[PDB]
Amino acid sequence: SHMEQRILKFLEELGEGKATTAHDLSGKLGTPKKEINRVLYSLAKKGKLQKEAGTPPLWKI
Amino acid sequence: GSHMEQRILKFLEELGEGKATTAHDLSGKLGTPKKEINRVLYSLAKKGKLQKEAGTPPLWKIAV
Amino acid sequence: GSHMEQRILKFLEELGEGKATTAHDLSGKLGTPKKEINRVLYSLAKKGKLQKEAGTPPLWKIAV
Amino acid sequence: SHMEQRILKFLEELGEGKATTAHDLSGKLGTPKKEINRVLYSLAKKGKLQKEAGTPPLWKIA
DNA sequence: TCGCGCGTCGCGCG
DNA sequence: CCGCGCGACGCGCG
Repeated sequence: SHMEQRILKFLEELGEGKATTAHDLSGKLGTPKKEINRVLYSLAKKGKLQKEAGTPPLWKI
Repeated sequence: GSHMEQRILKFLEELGEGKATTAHDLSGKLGTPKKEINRVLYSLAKKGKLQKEAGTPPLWKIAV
Repeated sequence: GSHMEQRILKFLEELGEGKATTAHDLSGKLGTPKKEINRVLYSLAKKGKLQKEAGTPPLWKIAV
Repeated sequence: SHMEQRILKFLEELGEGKATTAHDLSGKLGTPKKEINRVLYSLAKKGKLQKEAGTPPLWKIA
């Protein structure tokens, strides 16, 4: 998918143990946050992304 | 100056030259409430160290 | 807006006294998206016009 | 709500065509101004209070 | 033209 | 124990 790959490549250009927030990616890609989270949690359903607790939640691998 | 000032200053510097960011962003990356960040941000602008461009939210960068 | 506020308040009136209904129910009866239904519900609660009871889903009744 | 009554009764005692400021209500009632305003704008939500422009804004009963 | 109310928001939910 | 309202907000204020 489109958002899926954008979000993946971005994370790789951040680091391995590095994680970011949805809101961050929302402004770093100019796409609505409700949308980022939708694709974030979706990528989780595929084992491509790992979510780590917090408010807001953090996203990596 | 204080701890918060130095912290925010080194942060903005390590972004480039004509780069900017928001209080919200700093609040998250410094693990500090946003009211405090804004307290220091506007204070630094009063010392000519920081420059603020309009917007909602406002953007912040090093003063030229 | 204050249109829905009436459609709902009126629907809640006929519901009797002390009888609470859900947002999902209203969504059907009023042919309105649950989201807009909830927006107005929580808004009215703030206006002290509506009272909300715990549960899943939450129940809604005329306040006081 | 506990505050809403206090503020209302005061604006009732004030007068119909009369308007006071949040900064004043804060002083009379001994309530931090933030709370006064917090309630003021809330009461304006419920159509109980009417706000008319100015710096500071003026407040009266609907 | 100090006006200020302002809290959190975590939300992924189909 | 799907609960979801969620956007307004720019706020720094002594």
